[PDB]
Amino acid sequence: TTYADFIASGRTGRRNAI
Amino acid sequence: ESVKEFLAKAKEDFLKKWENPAQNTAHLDQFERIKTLGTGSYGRVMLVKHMETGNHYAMKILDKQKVVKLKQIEHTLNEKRILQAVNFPFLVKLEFSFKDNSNLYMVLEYLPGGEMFSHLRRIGRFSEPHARFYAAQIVLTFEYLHSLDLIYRDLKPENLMIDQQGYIKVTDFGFAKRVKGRTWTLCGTPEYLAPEIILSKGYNKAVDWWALGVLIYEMAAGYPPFFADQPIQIYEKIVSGKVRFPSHFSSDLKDLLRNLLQVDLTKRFGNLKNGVNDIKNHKWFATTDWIAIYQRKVEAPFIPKFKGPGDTSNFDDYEEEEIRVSINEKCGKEFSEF
Repeated sequence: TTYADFIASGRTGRRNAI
Repeated sequence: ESVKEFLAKAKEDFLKKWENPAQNTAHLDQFERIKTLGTGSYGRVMLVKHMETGNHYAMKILDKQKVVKLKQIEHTLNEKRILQAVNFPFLVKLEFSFKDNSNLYMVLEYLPGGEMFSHLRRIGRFSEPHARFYAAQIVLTFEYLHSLDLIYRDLKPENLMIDQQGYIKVTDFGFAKRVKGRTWTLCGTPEYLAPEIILSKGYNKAVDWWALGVLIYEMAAGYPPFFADQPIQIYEKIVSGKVRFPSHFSSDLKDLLRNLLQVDLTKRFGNLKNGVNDIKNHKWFATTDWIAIYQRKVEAPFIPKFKGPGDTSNFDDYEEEEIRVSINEKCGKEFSEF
């Protein structure tokens, strides 16, 4: 599922500005 | 009063402050350090207690030398100059600002409810009425900011604080800028960047409307429309011209999102001849009473558990570092107007 893919990704925490 | 009457008075109030900014309105010795609420390359945020009042505040601490290395001098002067000049129910208020030999300080109202980010991740997703309630606040906030020629440039759940009434307040004006023409700075957060920013074009306030599309999608889905493990992979997805919606998204939600997450600037909602009304009058917002939202009369779908004005349970733990103040003034000229 897209949810499972998001949760397994390295970008679920607070995101930094570029 | 009407929207126009309100906005005309809002511009007059903003310009007076924009032209003669408030400076050096407090000192570090008027605050007691409580806990570090956040830390990154852009600086730290510290929970402090103001002794004279007993009020709690979120103190943003910037190291002048680090700001210089990060090429953020003009952006920091923008942030403070804009914050001291604005006044809107859904913006975090700048209570005081000052600087010393080593650091710049911006003392903001503290919302123990924390960031929408933490609640969104834990709960998983917000139902359409819940996401709509927050989205309505952002639409009104951008209508206000854009009327003052301000572009925000960092909309995301991490920058949306939840108050004791369940209403939101936009925080972090690190990339906010007063610009009448187009601008070119590559800034923002990967997941929220409009294609025109990625493609190094001159861009305008339409980037904020694109970011609204990303926010609504993330609130309602529980994950962003374009995600990957690395920023380069995110950019490829954004520019590809393709978006997939969860099957639970309503027909009206998908239609609004196609109009906000629109690559063609001659078609993107918020940008067009009718402006913000293209968004306000969309079928997805048919039940939204724009005035009742502004007047804070709508019952919030969620109120964070209140545990005291200095409670920090909605924030993570961070390494506690010293607030070093050199005996020598650093970057005197660069930050003279702060």
